This record gives sequence, structure tokens and C-alpha cells, in this order.
Amino acid sequence: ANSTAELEELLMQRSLTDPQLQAAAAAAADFRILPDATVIKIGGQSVIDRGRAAVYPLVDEIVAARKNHKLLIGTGAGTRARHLYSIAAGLGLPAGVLAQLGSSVADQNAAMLGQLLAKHGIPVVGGAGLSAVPLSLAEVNAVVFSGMPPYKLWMRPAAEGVIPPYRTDAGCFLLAEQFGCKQMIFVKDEDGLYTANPKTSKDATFIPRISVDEMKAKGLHDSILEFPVLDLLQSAQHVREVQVVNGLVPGNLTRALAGEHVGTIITAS
Amino acid sequence: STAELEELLMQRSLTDPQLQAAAAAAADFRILPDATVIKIGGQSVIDRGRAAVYPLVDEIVAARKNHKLLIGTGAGTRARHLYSIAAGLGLPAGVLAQLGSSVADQNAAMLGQLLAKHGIPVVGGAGLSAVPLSLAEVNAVVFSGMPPYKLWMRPAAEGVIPPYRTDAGCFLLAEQFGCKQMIFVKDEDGLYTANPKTSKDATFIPRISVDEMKAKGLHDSILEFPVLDLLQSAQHVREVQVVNGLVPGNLTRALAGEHVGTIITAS
Amino acid sequence: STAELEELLMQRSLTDPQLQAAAAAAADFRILPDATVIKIGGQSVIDRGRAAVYPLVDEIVAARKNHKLLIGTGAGTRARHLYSIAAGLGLPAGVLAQLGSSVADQNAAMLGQLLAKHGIPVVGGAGLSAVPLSLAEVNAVVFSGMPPYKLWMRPAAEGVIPPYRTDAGCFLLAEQFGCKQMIFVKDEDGLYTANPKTSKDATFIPRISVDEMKAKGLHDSILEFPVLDLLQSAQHVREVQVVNGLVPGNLTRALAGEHVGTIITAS
Amino acid sequence: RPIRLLPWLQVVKIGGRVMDRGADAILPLVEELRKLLPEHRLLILTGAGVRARHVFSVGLDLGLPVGSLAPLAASEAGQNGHILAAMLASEGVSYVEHPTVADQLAIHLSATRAVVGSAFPPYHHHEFPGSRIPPHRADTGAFLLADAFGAAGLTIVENVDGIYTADPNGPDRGQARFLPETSATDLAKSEGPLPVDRALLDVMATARHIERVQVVNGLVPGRLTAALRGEHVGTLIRTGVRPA
Amino acid sequence: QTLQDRDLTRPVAGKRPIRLLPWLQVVKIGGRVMDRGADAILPLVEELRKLLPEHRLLILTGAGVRARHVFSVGLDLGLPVGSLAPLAASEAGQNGHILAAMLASEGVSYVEHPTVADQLAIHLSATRAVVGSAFPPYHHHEFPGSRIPPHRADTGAFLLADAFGAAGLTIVENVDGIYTADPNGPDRGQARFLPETSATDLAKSEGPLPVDRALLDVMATARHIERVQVVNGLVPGRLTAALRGEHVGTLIRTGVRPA
Amino acid sequence: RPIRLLPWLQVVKIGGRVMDRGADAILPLVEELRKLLPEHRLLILTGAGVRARHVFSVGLDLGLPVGSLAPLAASEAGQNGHILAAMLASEGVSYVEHPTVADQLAIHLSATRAVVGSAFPPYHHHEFPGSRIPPHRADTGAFLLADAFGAAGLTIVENVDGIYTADPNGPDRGQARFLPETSATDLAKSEGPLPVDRALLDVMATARHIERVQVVNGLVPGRLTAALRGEHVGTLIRTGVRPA
Ligand SMILES: Nc1ncnc2c1ncn2[C@@H]1O[C@H](COP(=O)(O)OP(=O)(O)OP(=O)(O)O)[C@@H](O)[C@H]1O
Ligand SMILES: Nc1ncnc2c1ncn2[C@@H]1O[C@H](COP(=O)(O)OP(=O)(O)OP(=O)(O)O)[C@@H](O)[C@H]1O
Ligand SMILES: Nc1ncnc2c1ncn2[C@@H]1O[C@H](COP(=O)(O)OP(=O)(O)OP(=O)(O)O)[C@@H](O)[C@H]1O
Ligand SMILES: Nc1ncnc2c1ncn2[C@@H]1O[C@H](COP(=O)(O)OP(=O)(O)O)[C@@H](O)[C@H]1O
Ligand SMILES: Nc1ncnc2c1ncn2[C@@H]1O[C@H](COP(=O)(O)OP(=O)(O)O)[C@@H](O)[C@H]1O
Ligand SMILES: Nc1ncnc2c1ncn2[C@@H]1O[C@H](COP(=O)(O)OP(=O)(O)O)[C@@H](O)[C@H]1O
Ligand SMILES: [Mg+2]
Ligand SMILES: [Mg+2]
Ligand SMILES: [Mg+2]
Ligand SMILES: [Mg+2]
Ligand code: NA
Repeated sequence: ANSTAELEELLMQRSLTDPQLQAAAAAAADFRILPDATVIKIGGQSVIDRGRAAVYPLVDEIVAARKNHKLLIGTGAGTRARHLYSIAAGLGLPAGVLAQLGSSVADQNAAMLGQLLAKHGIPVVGGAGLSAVPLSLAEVNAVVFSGMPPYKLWMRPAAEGVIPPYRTDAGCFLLAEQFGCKQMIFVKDEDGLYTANPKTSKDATFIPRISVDEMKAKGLHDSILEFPVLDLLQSAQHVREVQVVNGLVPGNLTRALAGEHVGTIITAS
Repeated sequence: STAELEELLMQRSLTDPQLQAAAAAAADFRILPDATVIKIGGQSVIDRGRAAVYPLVDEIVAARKNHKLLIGTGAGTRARHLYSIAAGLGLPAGVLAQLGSSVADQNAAMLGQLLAKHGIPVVGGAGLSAVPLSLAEVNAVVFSGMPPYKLWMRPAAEGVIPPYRTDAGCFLLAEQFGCKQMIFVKDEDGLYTANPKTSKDATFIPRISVDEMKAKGLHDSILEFPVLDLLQSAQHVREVQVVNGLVPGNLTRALAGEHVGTIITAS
Repeated sequence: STAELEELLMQRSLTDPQLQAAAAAAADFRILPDATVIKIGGQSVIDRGRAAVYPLVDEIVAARKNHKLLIGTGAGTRARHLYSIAAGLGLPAGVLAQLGSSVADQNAAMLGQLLAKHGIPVVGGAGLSAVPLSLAEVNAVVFSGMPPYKLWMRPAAEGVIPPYRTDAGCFLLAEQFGCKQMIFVKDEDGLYTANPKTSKDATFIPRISVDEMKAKGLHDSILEFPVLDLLQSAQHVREVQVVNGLVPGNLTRALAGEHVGTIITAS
Repeated sequence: RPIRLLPWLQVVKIGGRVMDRGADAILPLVEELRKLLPEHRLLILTGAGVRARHVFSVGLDLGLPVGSLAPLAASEAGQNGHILAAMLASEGVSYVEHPTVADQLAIHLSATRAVVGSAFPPYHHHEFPGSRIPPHRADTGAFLLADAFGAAGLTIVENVDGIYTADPNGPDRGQARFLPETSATDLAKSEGPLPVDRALLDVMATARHIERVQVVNGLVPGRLTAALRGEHVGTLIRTGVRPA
Repeated sequence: QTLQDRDLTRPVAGKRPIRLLPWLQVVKIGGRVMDRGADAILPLVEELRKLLPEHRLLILTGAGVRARHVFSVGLDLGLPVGSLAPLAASEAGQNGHILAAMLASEGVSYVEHPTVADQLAIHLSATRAVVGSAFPPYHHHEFPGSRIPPHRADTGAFLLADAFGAAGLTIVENVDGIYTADPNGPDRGQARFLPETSATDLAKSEGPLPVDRALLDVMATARHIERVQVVNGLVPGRLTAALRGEHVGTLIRTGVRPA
Repeated sequence: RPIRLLPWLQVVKIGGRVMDRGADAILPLVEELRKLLPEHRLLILTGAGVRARHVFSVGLDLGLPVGSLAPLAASEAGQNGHILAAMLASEGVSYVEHPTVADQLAIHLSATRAVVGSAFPPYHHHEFPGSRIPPHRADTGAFLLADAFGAAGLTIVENVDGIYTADPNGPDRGQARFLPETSATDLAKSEGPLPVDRALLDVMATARHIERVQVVNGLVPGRLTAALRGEHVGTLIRTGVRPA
């Protein structure tokens, strides 16, 4: 835990790479910026790309939910981003270029969802600083944001290929982590994690609860979430588990918001 | 049919009549159906200063208790001066458009500062991101009434004056958000058979269609003439009302739906 | 006479004394008359970390139930370091201004994140467009205290240190919005006859005029010396109060109009 | 008539459906554009293509009005512009946002031989009602700019040879006859699909400078180069502007 | 050359701030010149066109009559000086948009004040001239005292020119220079032309000037610009002559020492 | 592997701690940079230095998380960039914000020989958790850009001769041995402080173009110049990208 004077001494004298400074910074107090808020991701390919039949029931749950919860609602990108990635990858463009293309598609989805929620007072928020979040959360209990991280040309590439490895799962998760939110819910189109892709395996086994290390052991590291999210989850200071739920089933989002286990819970440990 | 529209969208040009017809059968969502767009005149109101603006500020503050308001500003005489300078130089409509937008911005800033202590903000930006929260919380926003066309402004058939100005900008916002009514606040009771400032003979017209206005030669009289065509194309806002903002209570009564000035109908 | 003012405005230079005197007779509108501007010292408060900031955060949250607050941040030690680097290079005051602004921005961001869960936003942009709605709804906003002069910063008579910094930035916002008061929150009870940190027996001063400060050689003591001149030119904020934010309750009492630190009067 | 702002400018609109073909189409186009840079100063404007169709499908299913769909489609034209500009970056070519196109194009074309922008206009929530499909699309936006600038030309780079009497890839393809030359007024009188926006013909009626626009097949290397020299290799559209 | 100069023990002036754009010429176009429309603007545009290969130019526009109108409305509404300042600055921007458009074919564009403050060096490497607003972005933070914003187009343009350490600032007016009285005013019969004056002399005087009175105050703290010429832009060739230092209007001495 | 966007670009990262030395270090660096402008096309990226350590001290005392501290440090790198660009403004050099670096660098480097930007990446709220100190700092941001651009080089300008086996200014400086050459993978396996971000080693492992990065002493006039010509005058870090 060390001291203020020793952290100060270390910060002024050593490289930020110094393990002694790193350990002292690790002892600093931990403030949660929005501890009463919940981050939810509304799937791009899994939900918004499906149109009215998927989106309209979830709009209703969001409108009902914000009477009891404070919601930061991030959007995935989905099939238009997959198309941009295909074109750009075929041209030899790097992950840092592809990242900006995926961002624009998540922006589109946030604008569409936001326009369905505007008459309830719920805004779409953006900009580097997300300056409109605090007033909006206090006043109408919900905001919509685009789920891509802002890394753009500084996107870290994967070990293989040019597809950006940090996409809208990571973008939503990191905001929940940064703001110290009380939970992170991913809304998709399946009940949760299965032993294999339930769309393409008829006898896949549903998994209600799993650790990151067990997901990796089972080869499920890049199944239901972007694989870096599992490592971000193990590094996280505030959000040490997430829940993935089926947004096509009425009430799943509502119940998960209330803390009920209705899909797959993934835990850091 | 959703599946046939999807197939047409993938396989045809957007110019294909079969695609256009299938798209016209799509569902129609209204984004802000309980809101009203009002235009506060630039030349007719704000340019008149305190004697015109202060009473309408009072009405706006009282009316936002009962009504959700998107309050757009005209540009007026400073825009007329810029257009005259720029047109004399041979500049095109797309260059003049940006000049008019600055003047409407000025008027929104001045009106907004009179409303600031009531929590009412001035909102802008391509997306107007601040509208949903402000409307829910204080029931009103102020915006600049010029369309954002800038250099892409469509010119008139003749001359370089931008033909889509603050009447068109306010109307299209009412239409885009599916608002329940569009009210133009000017300095006459409504439409007359001729300009009442220049014609003793002018007689008041309480209610008229677009086509009747055109047949009477009134297509470019109380509103920018393209507004009449946009009105006939509109999905959501099929009529507008013009009222005299120099008469207290006209705006307030028009907001509750009452016919107090001229109602112009698409058909 | 609105007509004689209008006539002079069209026909004379703005430097004409007759026009200047006519403009001085114009009505005086206060934009946010019920709001109070507070400056949270950068060096004296925010640079001190948790032991200084957390108690003031609690006071701000408690105070925004009875008061509407525009909370500006100073810059402090990091701006001093930037000024020393840039002044050692001979960069002009216009270049240093930007540097100090970014530090004030850092401090507004840090303060704002401690207040976000109470609904209180950080506001910025040239127009401060987010102020009216935030103030109406959560009764407080945080802003960065530097004036936006940037390269157009007026230099001092000597040297390149910007003479208009975060005291001036906060005071001018209070004056522009016509706020009911301006409170500077620092780390001393108020003004002394000498720097109380380096002076054995300086005497506390609870009330003083600008002219009295200058005559005592205290022009550049507790506030940036140009703020005393702005204060004497001010239309709306004709006095200020400096209080010790390290003493619990000083800000709260000052907000309620209590004489708790030093009151500096224009006259 | 108005002064020409950029009389030496050549405006080149690249169809979104050409970009949709990927490297097979884009790489040869990029090589042709590269060799054109020392010959012309270029404003390269990208259309939207199939992704705008998808966002229309979703947005219309959600019921969104035409001023909602307009900027969603314009976003896809922007993304095509980002892709194309990155391929030309080593030549000094960047994508610029619409405020830059509108206000600072002159400085940037003094710095570099070409810039890329979105061909869609920034109509956003002020798109015209009537159709549920945004009328003022990539062809229209590129022409409004080219004509406002008083540019030396506007060339439309398509995935077909030009304008036919019917959709040459559609159900009546067997009856599609090629049109080497046409007027905007005649095209506006015809019913049926076109490879260019119908709004294009409407803004051609009010044009002040551009007398003709050529639609050429960007899948055939060399056709863009020849069109930029005035060679007739696709469909000429006469705007109705006459010599002054 | 003076005995005081030779005194080794006297205080020495501090070094001057480093010059950011020492090769730059700054030209301020009066809003009232722009207000005359094509009759004034077209010859001025042709003159500017011929100056582009000779000078690197930051062309800054004033506001003119439209700012008087917005002042009239804003004052009638009671608005404070920090509300009037950005409304007037907007008009200077619109004049800049107009002037830049006339020069677009020469590679000239108008740039907003963030670009002026931060990226002018890159843009002036791209092209020979750029246009901007002469008003500074003081906005809410305009100084109180007068109900009329004091830091206007002359003042903004000088602050920029002196901050840049530019080679000069020339003010282009709709009159020949500074007179002892308004040459268009009720006392124009008594108006005497002043070929040369010091800013300190002008500052002590009372009565109208063709330049902001704050211009004289910021000249007193200037570090580089030694003189500013006010010339008549309605007389073709005077701007050109002034940019070569020929005396064709009123020279204002700032009080900066030369050596 | 990916195409190179700007293959002719040289990227130079200037340590924040070099800037912290003020005129004594900045004036000679500015003169060396001035003489390099006619030889190279330069993207000059500034680090943060000691002011970032101060804002970390305040921020951590306030309990703020890593996504709060990251943009606070990035701001200090931006201020160093404004200072450095101002010293070179008379040569046509300006500081540009991160969106301009990301999207419009090609046009600006066609206009002028160098631009200055922040070396920190715009990770903001989306900085990775784990450490309470933002991991992706100035070295890491500079390398991500240089490799994404496919630039000809990245040179890191430090206040020391290069990398040592311990901090040459720390408690163990008596043991510090100079490393003329090292690999990112060897460095990544070691514990203890480095003059470069540890995250730099992580992004070197996934790099596609940059094969080596030299860390040289900016306090010695001439070393940056020699390093830009590939001369070995500091510590060479092999990234693990292999050549043809
Ligand atoms: N009369 C016609 N002549 C030629 N092509 C036609 C005609 N009618 C329809 N088309 C179709 O239009 C297709 C081109 O589609 P479209 O114009 O939507 O693409 P684009 O111009 O690349 O896209 P964007 O407008 O987004 O830039 C042609 O391949 C052809 O199938
Ligand atoms: N002592 C004086 N000498 C010369 N002109 C004067 C004097 N006093 C007043 N004036 C008037 O000032 C007029 C110029 O007005 P002004 O300086 O406001 O215009 P401008 O500089 O073009 O506008 P802006 O400041 O908006 O750029 C001259 O035509 C003249 O009538
Ligand atoms: N193994 C090492 N080899 C060399 N220097 C080291 C090592 N470990 C720590 N250091 C210290 O790191 C210092 C360089 O500091 P640092 O890298 O934090 O600053 P910078 O790179 O200038 O700042 P920024 O990262 O903000 O640009 C050296 O002076 C040295 O004292
Ligand atoms: N073992 C698994 N369990 C559940 N889903 C899986 C599994 N393996 C693969 N998936 C697939 O992962 C994808 C996740 O859905 P996706 O559309 O990526 O969500 P979002 O739209 O929220 O980004 C789906 O295609 C899903 O079928
Ligand atoms: N036939 C008409 N009926 C009513 N008003 C007319 C007519 N023709 C012209 N006008 C003039 O149009 C003016 C309103 O337009 P305008 O001043 O441009 O409004 P705004 O300020 O709202 O843009 C009225 O003051 C009126 O004098
Ligand atoms: N006479 C005084 N009375 C009260 N406070 C003072 C006085 N003189 C200086 N201070 C305060 O001391 C603080 C720092 O003093 P300053 O003279 O700037 O030296 P430094 O910043 O190096 O400590 C400032 O916040 C200032 O307001
Ligand atoms: Mg009108
Ligand atoms: Mg087409
Ligand atoms: Mg003047
Ligand atoms: Mg280092
Ligand atoms: Na919304």
C-alpha cells in the first residue's frame, strides 16, 4: 500500500516502467465514476441487423428499464462492418485503417437506435470525452453510444490478419470498466455460450457459467465474445464478470438488469 | 413485403420504380410526434428587437410548460445584405448559403441568451445531438433555421439567392421528426391577397391550399416558394400555420392547435 | 432613443464618443442572474489532491440544492512548468496561453469525474452551449478557467507570461452572465498585508477596495492584477469574495452571502 | 452567370458499386488514378454502393424517415472515400470531410494533386421528403459541387458502359440498347431505372457551368483517362447549359 | 549613439519573443471596404491577385455595417458586451468567406480561428495566401466597460501580426488615413490629414478614429511591429505600394524601438 | 502483409523528458531538426515527460482509473508538441491534432516538410486496465503509427545514450551496462525499468513493417541526424519483423 510521499518520489524519479513505481501506483485509492450505471451492448449482427422484429421489443425493455436502472447502451457494428473489412483486407490495408471503417458502422447503428429512443428523452452521445453522459444519466437514466473503441489508426493488430481485434465487445466492456459500472450485459441472439456454435451444431451444450481460463481450455476464447475481452476481463479492476443474454427472448435484458442469471455468466477467475 | 424490398434493394438501382414503390410501403416512424416546430421570423421578428422579441420570449417560457418546442430562427436583413454583396460579385447560390446560415446562427444565439435562465439551450451540429435530452427536461430548444446544404445548395431556376432558407430549414425539421405541427411566427396575421404593407386592397386569407396559392400568384409571398412544394411532398406535416407574433397570445393559442392565423394545406 | 443609437451605429465609427455614450444607455440584461461563479484554485486546491478536493466536492454536492454553480478550475503547477519551458525559449504570450489552457482543462476533467455520478457535467466549447440545460437540471457545471484568447492573448508590459489567466477567465464569465456573485476558493483565509505563507506577521484584511489594494502594493497579490481592473470596469460583478477552501463550510457560507474571507470591491 | 471558383478542377465520381467489387476493380482504378495525378488536379468523390442498400433495408424496416436514411447512406460513401484515399496516400492523397471540401479545397489542391471526398451531399435531416429513398445521392452531390465550382468537368465512373434503354443487368436486359449520347431533359422524361440519380437530371436543369457529364465504365482500364481528355468512351449527358 | 547607450551598467531590454512567421505580411481589409460590394472588391481582388507571387499573405477581414446592425438589435435586447463580440466576429468571418471565394482559383481559402492560431505555417507552405477573420475569438471573455466590444478587427489583426513577429501589418481602409476629425462626419470641414502619428499621441486624443482605440493599447505592449500603415483600398495600387513600405497613407508608430 | 501507406516517411519520437530540459536541450534539437527538413519527410511526435508524472500524482491521489489518467498524460505530450512546432513554425511546421494525423497526414506532408503531433495514442477511456499507469504511452503510440503507415523508420530520441541493463540514473546505476543492440523479445522477458514503454515491445511482436527502432541520445547533437541515416549511435531494438 505504501505512502503518498513514496508514490510521489517514485513518480518523479523513475521510469513509468519501473516495477517499484508500478506497485506503488497499484496501491492508490480506487474511485468508481458511475458505480450505479450498467453498460449494455446491443448486438450489431445479432440484433440491430435483424431490424424491427429484434430491435422494437428491446426498445420497449430499455424504456421500461430506465425507470429502475441507469443505462449506457452501446451498439455493435455487424454485417456492414464485415463487408468493409472484406473490401479493405482484400486491398492489403492494415488493422488501423479497418478500425475507422468499423467505427462508422457502429455509429450508424447508434443513430438508428437513438432515433427510436429520442421521444423518451434518451440521447446519442459521442465525442472523445463523452461529455453528455453525466447530465443525461442523471436526467433520463439512459444514453446511447457507439460501441467501437476510438483507437482508429492506433488500433493494435491481432497476431494474424488485419481484422481489428478490439471491436464493439471491447469498446462496450472498456467503458463499463472505466466508469466502474456495476455490471456489463451483452445482448445477443442466443441464450449464451454453447460448447459449439449453436447455429451450426445441432447438439451443442449450453454453458450457464464459465471462467475465462475454462473458456480458453475448451477452445471457446473467440466464440461468444471477441477474444481480447477475456484478457481485458482478467485485467479489469471494476468489472470482473459479464453476462451474455438472448435479446430475442422477451424479458431477458430486464431480468439481467435486475441481477438475475438468465444467460451465460463469464467470470475472470 | 420485407423480403421483396430487401431483394429489390440488393438487385436494382435505387432509381428503379419497383424499388421506389416497395420502399414507399415501409412503416413510418415519427421521431418526435409530440413536439412542435416554430420559426421565429428573422426579418419579421428578431430584427425588430426588444418590442417584438421580449413578448414572444414570455410566451415561449409560459408555453413550454404545456408544449414541447423546437424553436428555429430566421436570418433576415443581415442575410439580405450578404446576399446582395455576394450576388453582385457573381458568387453562386452554394456560396451564399453559408452566409445566410451565419446570420440565422446570430439570431439563435441572441434568442437563446434571453432563454438561458429558463434552462432552454441553443442546439446545433449536423445531428442536433442535444435535442432529445433538452426536450425531455426543459421542453424547448432553440436552433438555427438555415438548412445545412452549404455549397451543395440547390439553386433556383434564376439568380443566385438560395431558394431554401429558414422557412425550408424549419419545415424540413418538422417533417423529419414527424412533429405534430409547424408554426411560422411572422409580423402579419397571415396570408393576404397581396403584401399588406404595400397594398391597401390586401384581404386576409384564413385558409388555403398550396395549389390555390399558386393559382393566385402567391407561391412566393408569405413563405419561401419551395416550402409549398416540400409541403405537398411531406409525409408527416401536411399543413402549416402562419401567425402574427406581434399580437400577444397568437403563438400560445396556435400551439394548442387553434386556428388563429392562416392555415396552408398540402391539398 | 433606439433611433438615435441606431442612427449613430450606422453613420459613425464605433470609436465615436457619441456612439459610445449612446450604447452605454442601452438596457442591461443579466443572462444567469441566479447563478454563482466559483473558481477552484489549481495551485491552491486541485494540486493538493484528495485532502483538499474531496471535502470541496462534498460541499459542492450539498450546495447545489440551494445554489446554481458554474465551477471553474485553475491550472496551477503544471502550467507554471509549461510557462517556464516556453518562456525560457522566448515564445510569446499568445503561445503560452494555449499551454495554460490545457492544464486548466486537465483539472476540470479531474474535478468533473468526481462529480459525474451526481449528474454534474464538464462543459466546454467556444459557446458553452451545455450550460443552460445543465444549470437548470443539476444546478452545477464544471468549466475550464482559462480565457480562450490563445494566440490573441494580450501580453503584459514585460515578459511573456499571459497576464489573463484563470482568475480572469472565471471572473469574466461571472460578469458576462451577470451572475449574482463571484467566489474565489483558495488555500488562505483571504488577503493579507503580505504573503501569509512567507510572511512572519502579515495582517488579515477582510474588506478592501481595488484602489486601496493598489495603494498598498497588493495589486498582484491574491488575484491576477488585471482582474482588479476588470472588476472596476465590470457592469454586473462589482465585488468578489476570496475564501479558504481548506476550511470546511467556507464555500457553503460564502454561497449563502456570508462574509467569511476577503471581500474586494470595485469602489 | 456566376464566376467559376475552381475552373481548372476535374471532378471524378467513383461509383460505390465499383468500390464494392474490391481489389479486382480498385487496384487497376488506383493505378489509373495514380497516372492521372501529374496530368490533372482531381477532386475524387466516392459513392456508397451495396452497404447503403443494407442500411436502407434495416432503417426502412425500423420505419425511419428519409432524412434519417440520408446521412446513414452518406456514411458509406465516406467509408469508400477513406479506403480509396488510403490506397493513394503515398501520392499525397487524403480523404477530407465535407466542411473541408466546402471551404478549404483551394488550399489543399495547392498542396497536393488530388483529394478524396464523399460524393453524397450533407443534407442529413434536411433531405427532401417524397420518396422513402434519399433523392440527393452521390451523382447529385458530385454534380452540385462540380457546377458550383465551375469545374472543367464531371466524369461519372460506373460499373457499366453507360446509360441503356433498360437495366442491362435487370429483367429486361435483352431489350437494353446502349445510349452513346443523351440530354438530361430527355432522360428526365423517360420512366425506368438509370445508372445515375434522377435528382442528377433535376440539378442539371438549373446548372450554370457544366455542359456535359460523361458516364464511363471504370472496369475498363483507360476509359477514365480518355474521358478526362474529352474522348467519347461512354454515355455523354448534355446538361442544357449552353456556351455563354 | 547617446551617452545612455554607452553606459554598461544600465538595465538592458529583454530579448524579443521569437518570431513565428517572420516572412509573413498581414493585411487587414476593412469591413466597410467589403460593404461597397463589387465596385470596391473587384479591383481589390485583382490587386491581391498580383501580390500573391510577391508576398506571403495572411488576409484578415473586418466586419463593417452588418456588425452595426447586430449591435443595434443586441443592444436593444440588452445583451452584454461578451454577447455582442462573437456576433460581430461572425460578420468579419462572412467577409472572409466572400473574399476567399473570389481568390479560390488562386489557391486561397478562408480558415477558421483554430487553424489560424495553430496550423497557419502548414497552410502558408501549401499556398501563397489564406484569409481569416480579423476579430479575435474573445467571445464571452470580451472585456467589460464599453457596451461596444473593444477588441475588434484592427486589434485582432495587430495582436496576430505582433505575436507572429510578422514583417508588417497594413490596414486597408475606405479613407486615405487618419484625420484630426471624421472626414465623413459633421466636422469634416475641419478634418486635417495626418501622414504620420504615434500611437501614444492618438491614445491621448479624444474623438473618432478609423482604427480601434484598443489597437493603440496593444501597440503599447507590442514587441515586433514598429509601424502600421492605414491606406485607402479604394485607390488601386496603394495596398501594393504600402506592402513595399511606400508612404501612401497614415503611418502609425507603435513605439517599439528599432536598432 | 499490408501495403505501406507512407513508405517514404520518417517518424521521430521526441522524449518528453528531453523537452523538460528546456532551452538548453530544445534549442540544439530545433537546429538539428531544421537541418533535417530538406533531407527527410518527417512526422515528429512528442512524448509527455514530468508533467504527466504530476498529473498522475494528483489523479491517483483522487483515485482516478487508468482511462482517466491516459488522456491527462496525452495532453502533456500535446503541449510539448505545440512548443516544438512553434519553434519550427518559420520553417512551415505546425502541430496537428490526432484526427489530422490519422486521416490527413498525406496532404499535409505534401504541403510542408514536417508536422508535429502527439506521440500518445487517443485511447482515452478505452485504455487497457491492469496497471494504474496508462500502458500505451508515447513510444507505443509512435510505433503503432510508424508501423501502420509502413514508414521507413522510427527513431526514439531519449535523454540517455540508449537502453541499459538497469536504470543508469537509478539506485542500481553502478550495474547499468549499455546494450548496443537488443531484440524486443529479449527485452520483454526481462524485469526492471526501461527507457521505452513495455507495451512498445508488445506491439513490436505484432508489427508488420518496422524491423528496427533506434533509441539515441537527443542531448548529443548529431545523433538524431546519424540515426536517420541508419548509423548505429544508440541502442538498436530488433522488432522481430523479418526482412525479405
Ligand atoms: N438504364 C440503365 N442503364 C445502365 N444501367 C442501369 C440502368 N438502369 C439500372 N442500371 C443499373 O445500375 C447499376 C449501377 O448501380 P448504381 O448506379 O446504384 O451504382 P453506383 O453508381 O456505383 O452507386 P452509388 O450511386 O452509391 O455511387 C448498373 O450496374 C445497372 O445494373
Ligand atoms: N479621425 C478619423 N480619421 C479617419 N476616419 C475617421 C476618423 N474618425 C472617424 N472616421 C470614420 O471611420 C470610417 C471607417 O470606419 P470603420 O473603421 O468602422 O470601418 P472598417 O475599419 O472598414 O470596419 P471594421 O473595423 O469592421 O473592419 C471612415 O470612413 C471615417 O468616416
Ligand atoms: N534500462 C534502462 N535504460 C536506460 N534508461 C532507463 C532504463 N530504465 C529506466 N531508465 C530511465 O528512463 C529515463 C528516460 O525517461 P522516460 O523514458 O520516462 O522519459 P521520456 O521517454 O522522455 O518521456 P515520454 O515517455 O513521456 O516521452 C532515463 O533517463 C533513465 O533514467
Ligand atoms: N460456442 C458458442 N456459443 C454461442 N455463440 C457462438 C459460439 N461460437 C460461435 N458463436 C457465434 O458467435 C457470434 C456472436 O454473435 P455476434 O453476431 O458476433 O454478436 P454481436 O452482434 O453482439 O457482435 C454468433 O455468430 C454466434 O453464433
Ligand atoms: N401576400 C402576402 N401576404 C402576407 N404577407 C406578405 C405577402 N406578400 C409579402 N408578404 C410579406 O412577407 C413578410 C413575411 O416574410 P418575412 O418577413 O420574410 O418573414 P420571416 O422573417 O419569418 O422570414 C410579411 O411581413 C409581409 O409583409
Ligand atoms: N498578500 C497576500 N495575501 C494573501 N495571499 C497571497 C498574498 N500574496 C500572495 N498570496 C498567495 O500566495 C500564492 C502564491 O504566491 P506567489 O506570489 O504566486 O508565489 P508562489 O506561486 O511562488 O508561491 C497565490 O495563490 C497568492 O494568491
Ligand atoms: Mg422570410
Ligand atoms: Mg450510378
Ligand atoms: Mg477601420
Ligand atoms: Mg523514454
Ligand atoms: Na436519441
